[PDB]
Amino acid sequence: ARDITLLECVGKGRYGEVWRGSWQGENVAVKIFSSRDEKSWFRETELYNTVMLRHENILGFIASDMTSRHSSTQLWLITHYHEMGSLYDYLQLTTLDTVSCLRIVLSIASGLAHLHIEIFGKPAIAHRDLKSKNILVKKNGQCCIADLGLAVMHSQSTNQLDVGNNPRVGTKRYMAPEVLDETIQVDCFDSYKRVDIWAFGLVLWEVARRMVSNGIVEDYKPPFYDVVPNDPSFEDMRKVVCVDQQRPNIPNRWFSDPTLTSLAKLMKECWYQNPSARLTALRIKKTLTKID
Amino acid sequence: QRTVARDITLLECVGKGRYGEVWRGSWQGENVAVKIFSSRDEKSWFRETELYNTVMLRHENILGFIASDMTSSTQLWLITHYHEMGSLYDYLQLTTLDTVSCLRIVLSIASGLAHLHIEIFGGKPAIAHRDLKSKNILVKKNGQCCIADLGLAVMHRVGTKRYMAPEVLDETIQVDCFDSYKRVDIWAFGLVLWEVARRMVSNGIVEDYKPPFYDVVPNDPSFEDMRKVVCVDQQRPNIPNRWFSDPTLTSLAKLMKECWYQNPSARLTALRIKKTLTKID
Ligand SMILES: COc1cc(-c2cncc(-c3ccc(C4CCN(C)CC4)cc3)c2C)cc(OC)c1OC
Ligand SMILES: COc1cc(-c2cncc(-c3ccc(C4CCN(C)CC4)cc3)c2C)cc(OC)c1OC
Ligand SMILES: COc1cc(-c2cncc(-c3ccc(C4CCN(C)CC4)cc3)c2C)cc(OC)c1OC
Ligand SMILES: COc1cc(-c2cncc(-c3ccc(C4CCN(C)CC4)cc3)c2C)cc(OC)c1OC
Repeated sequence: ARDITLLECVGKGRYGEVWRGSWQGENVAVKIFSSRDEKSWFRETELYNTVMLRHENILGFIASDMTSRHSSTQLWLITHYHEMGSLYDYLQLTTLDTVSCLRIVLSIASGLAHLHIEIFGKPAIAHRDLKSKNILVKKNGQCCIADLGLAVMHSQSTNQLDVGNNPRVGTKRYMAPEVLDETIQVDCFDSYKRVDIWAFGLVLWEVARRMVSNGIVEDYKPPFYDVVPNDPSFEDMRKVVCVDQQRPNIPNRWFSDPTLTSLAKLMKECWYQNPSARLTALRIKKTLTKID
Repeated sequence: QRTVARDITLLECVGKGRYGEVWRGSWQGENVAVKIFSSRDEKSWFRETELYNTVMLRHENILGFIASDMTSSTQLWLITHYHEMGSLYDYLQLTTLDTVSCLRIVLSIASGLAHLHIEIFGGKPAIAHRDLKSKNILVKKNGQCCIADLGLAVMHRVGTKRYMAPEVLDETIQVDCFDSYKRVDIWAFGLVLWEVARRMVSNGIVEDYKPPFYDVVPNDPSFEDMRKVVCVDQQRPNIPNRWFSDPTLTSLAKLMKECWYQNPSARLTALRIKKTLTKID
């Protein structure tokens, strides 16, 4: 049974479209890529061939297809479906308690450490476009990371670095200083893990804002909402992050709450301009496991 | 908002080997060919899929792409048009040719190969096949052939040893020059032309089907077996006396010799082979 019914569009953008569909009686998500993003479809397909990629905090693969008749080509990725949508969607109109906030951020840290750490199997993987729209919320209150179209793979065992062929760059708002100033060391796998850590810090900030303490919570805002235009350019982001050395502000009410005080410390250790100074995904996971 | 019928019935296995399996299958009442990749040959699915993701080749003498499917182990399928007559290798075992059929076969292969080789601007990158042989050519009902298997193809697993050019066997191939890969294909084309020409009847005479170098290497030749024949002794396939009574086989012997020069830069181009074949008969 291979047949799929497309039922409703849950997303349309430059990337193409995502549909909720039905397959063997279950909801599935069906991404139809834009022709402009053909290199992402192939990269994501290479990533999902990985033996041991499957993980509770990585979006589960079902199938990938490239189909063509005559001069047109369709590119399909079929995954498990998450009715609750993306973390971006979820944070807009939900506040969190301590337990739910830590469950979300530990789950993301768990998925990211799973990507970053080689299994001797699965190569080490850097995501390169981590952000709240590329994280889905599951009914158990954990998240899963999505969109492996820009991912970098590395094997320490065979000294192989696979940066792939994709002129796509990460989401501008979430780019690390070394991406925005284009000094990043492109032939160095660790460089790409460190870009993920920067973006993780920004996602931590977005989530923490939505955790209630002492009857106070912040409204949902995207990173750098206060310092860049609504639809920021590459240069707008370079200005604030690299020229102005800006980082998201920590609300002072966080310092009254031990959990938010711990998270503020953890997101600052993701935001060093010096990429070597940033925490590892494993260290972040261990720290969040210790926090209550 | 719409049904996507992806179910492909696998009806009969038409090929099994180190590559995996090929099946005749059915989609929506329509025959398709389904190549199911072995783990051994997984990189061939990725290379061909990357090529078709870059350029959707469409040509009467190139096997028609339908789909690349990956299903979670991982199953990798390549789906193409189905040619019920099977491969040129299969076809030549039993079938003899007349002048018209022989020329139609070899001009159709040259047409496909020139299409791969040529860069078109606005179009397609230049493509070298890197495993051209009679098992990678399918026969169509209209008497033309199509070139199959772009799993080793390069745009601008090793080739089948029996068909490797001398510069591949002696490792002198100029790997920095894309033209080097075009010249390796032309060598293999000349061996295919010899295989076909042997089956063309003239004056009541035909040769039995044999693969290239059948009389000078073992059934399953080593790399070294091939290097000694092709590079050290500089042997070439035998041209039988009987061909020189037949004007078509006389022209085809000249053509195949111009594909087999030791110096890769002396070999004819696919475009010049086409021009030569349009002036025979
Ligand atoms: C993969 O292969 C096969 C596919 C199909 C098939 C099935 N549904 C829809 C389509 C289709 C419709 C419309 C467009 C275009 C039309 C113009 N513009 C508006 C952009 C969109 C593209 C595609 C096709 C091509 C049929 C086949 O055989 C009959 C195939 O071959 C086995
Ligand atoms: C990020 O990337 C991928 C995501 C998905 C995916 C999987 N489950 C659920 C969804 C979803 C459902 C529903 C909403 C709602 C949100 C609020 N409002 C009601 C509008 C709609 C949002 C999101 C998506 C988008 C599939 C993908 O590929 C098949 C993705 O690409 C890898
Ligand atoms: C995912 O997988 C397989 C799919 C198919 C297949 C089956 N029905 C219809 C289609 C179809 C084609 C094209 C459109 C177009 C229409 C307009 N345009 C602007 C957007 C999209 C829609 C639908 C396809 C591609 C066949 C398969 O096997 C032969 C598949 O598996 C490999
Ligand atoms: C070379 O490579 C590929 C070839 C094909 C392919 C396409 N049409 C038809 C065939 C075929 C059908 C039938 C027979 C035989 C069966 C027994 N009978 C006694 C004579 C006839 C042989 C061959 C094949 C093998 C598909 C591929 O991929 C999907 C290939 O790989 C790219």
